[PDB]
Amino acid sequence: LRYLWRDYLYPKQYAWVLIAAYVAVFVVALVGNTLVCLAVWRNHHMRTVTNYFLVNLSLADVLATAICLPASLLVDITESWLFGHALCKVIPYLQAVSVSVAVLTLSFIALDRWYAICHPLLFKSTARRALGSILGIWAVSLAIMVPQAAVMECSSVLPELAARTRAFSVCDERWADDLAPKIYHSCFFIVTYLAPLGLMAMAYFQIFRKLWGRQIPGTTSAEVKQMRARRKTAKMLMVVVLVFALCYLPISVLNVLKRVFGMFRQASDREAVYAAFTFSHWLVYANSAANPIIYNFLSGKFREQFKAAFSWWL
Ligand SMILES: CCCCCCCC/C=C\CCCCCCCC(=O)O[C@H](COC(=O)CCCCCCCCCCCCCCC)COP(=O)(O)OC[C@@H](O)CO
Ligand SMILES: COc1ccc(-n2nccn2)c(C(=O)N2CCC[C@@]2(C)c2nc3ccc(Cl)c(C)c3[nH]2)c1
Ligand SMILES: CCCCCCCCS[C@@H]1O[C@H](CO)[C@@H](O)[C@H](O)[C@H]1O
Ligand SMILES: CCCCCCCCS[C@@H]1O[C@H](CO)[C@@H](O)[C@H](O)[C@H]1O
Ligand SMILES: CCCCCCCCS[C@@H]1O[C@H](CO)[C@@H](O)[C@H](O)[C@H]1O
Ligand SMILES: CCCCCCCCS[C@@H]1O[C@H](CO)[C@@H](O)[C@H](O)[C@H]1O
Ligand SMILES: CCCCCCCCS[C@@H]1O[C@H](CO)[C@@H](O)[C@H](O)[C@H]1O
Ligand SMILES: CCCCCCCCS[C@@H]1O[C@H](CO)[C@@H](O)[C@H](O)[C@H]1O
Repeated sequence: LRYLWRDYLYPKQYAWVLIAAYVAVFVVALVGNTLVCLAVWRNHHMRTVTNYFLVNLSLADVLATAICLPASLLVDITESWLFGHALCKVIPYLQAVSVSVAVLTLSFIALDRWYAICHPLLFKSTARRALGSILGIWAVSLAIMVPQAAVMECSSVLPELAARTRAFSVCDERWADDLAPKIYHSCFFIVTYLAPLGLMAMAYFQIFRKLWGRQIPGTTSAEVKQMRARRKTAKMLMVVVLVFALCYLPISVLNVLKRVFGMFRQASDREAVYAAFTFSHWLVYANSAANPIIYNFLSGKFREQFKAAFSWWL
């Protein structure tokens, strides 16, 4: 009486809205993140340790936007994998790498700020060390997401059907046992979301208490200027971390409930579940669009470069 899987199989009633949201995010993130790289290239005064990490973040974001976003939209619209076995492993792999790169870049920004502000003369923070750390971030991210690429498999509902069309193919994780996905997704959630964001929250709170706390009696002019500039960057970075945690919260929670707790298997609520996952996928991409916008409103330096770029191209 209520089984209409094919009516929504081709297009969904919210399908156009999803296409518009995806395209809007695609354009904004590509232009904006390119502007983040070009701003840091243009202004030599902005080539700081934090800003070097921020374009690393913009590189990770551009990787996911250019390659993963188009594929994700297609998957969410058609509920089928039309790009073959190799890309079934590559595109989810690149998304996993992009997530790792982003969270570790934010972790290293928080760590730099925390040692710079709360434990000042222990570690030396140079832009050369920052480029070394950026290389390390990619090395780690590329290595640790190989298991994810290994588990991805493209499969059609009826195996001889894959020989005629890709229309009934599906890209998903293939797990030999019930326990392995539970351990894997528990570790994926903790390592790429919970633990780094918990640690970053505590770091930014300590940074906040030092920057907005008890002023040391009789500070110099140069010390108050240092504090004011650090307050500007800290305010922005806390917004970037908060937006990241908000964007990634739905999909992280959803995947945990699905993979660790075995939820959303029930056929009664399929439609609702698919809506939830679809939206969750989108804001992952929405975050890539949001970061340049954040810099425009909270960094006068970034705003200046963006204004100049808009004047040049318009
Ligand atoms: C390796 C892979 C991941 C990548 C990791 C990279 C991440 C790197 C990012 C930032 C580095 C900065 C570290 C932050 C420093 C931690 C700051 C901190 O300890 O928080 C305090 C209290 O909070 C407290 O309730 C302490 C209890 C913590 C609350 C427990 C909730 C779990 C959070 C879940 C997080 C997982 C933890 C991971 C550990 C390995 C603040 O108050 P308060 O000024 O009084 O202190 C006085 C103090 O000097 C005590 O002598
Ligand atoms: C469209 O599906 C997505 C989009 C974003 C995702 N995501 N963003 C942040 C965290 N997870 C996920 C997702 O849950 N996971 C869990 C492990 C593998 C990973 C990262 C994955 N990335 C993908 C990228 C594109 C495509 Cl097309 C598929 C099928 C992907 N699967 C799925
Ligand atoms: C100018 C008026 C246009 C009317 C044409 C409408 C096209 C509907 S086709 C119909 O769509 C369903 C899903 O949308 C599927 O269940 C069926 O397989 C398919 O046959
Ligand atoms: C959405 C952005 C992702 C890029 C998608 C572009 C389509 C690539 S075609 C693809 O090339 C692969 C070569 O290895 C094979 O899997 C198949 O022969 C073929 O179908
Ligand atoms: C009962 C299920 C219906 C299966 C029949 C669909 C016929 C295949 S059409 C089409 O043939 C093209 C040739 O170029 C390929 O490129 C595509 O993969 C495929 O989509
Ligand atoms: C000695 C170290 C061996 C390292 C090899 C990885 C651990 C194997 S577990 C097993 O691997 C399958 C592949 O067959 C996955 O698809 C399953 O989900 C998973 O349960
Ligand atoms: C070397 C590779 C190791 C991969 C892990 C082994 C796969 C078997 S998991 C299996 O799952 C059940 C719950 O699903 C548990 O009750 C059992 O105790 C356990 O035996
Ligand atoms: C003899 C009775 C048979 C029991 C089989 C043991 C299976 C326990 S797996 C366990 O299931 C939870 C669901 O509540 C998940 O949350 C956990 O992550 C996961 O580790």
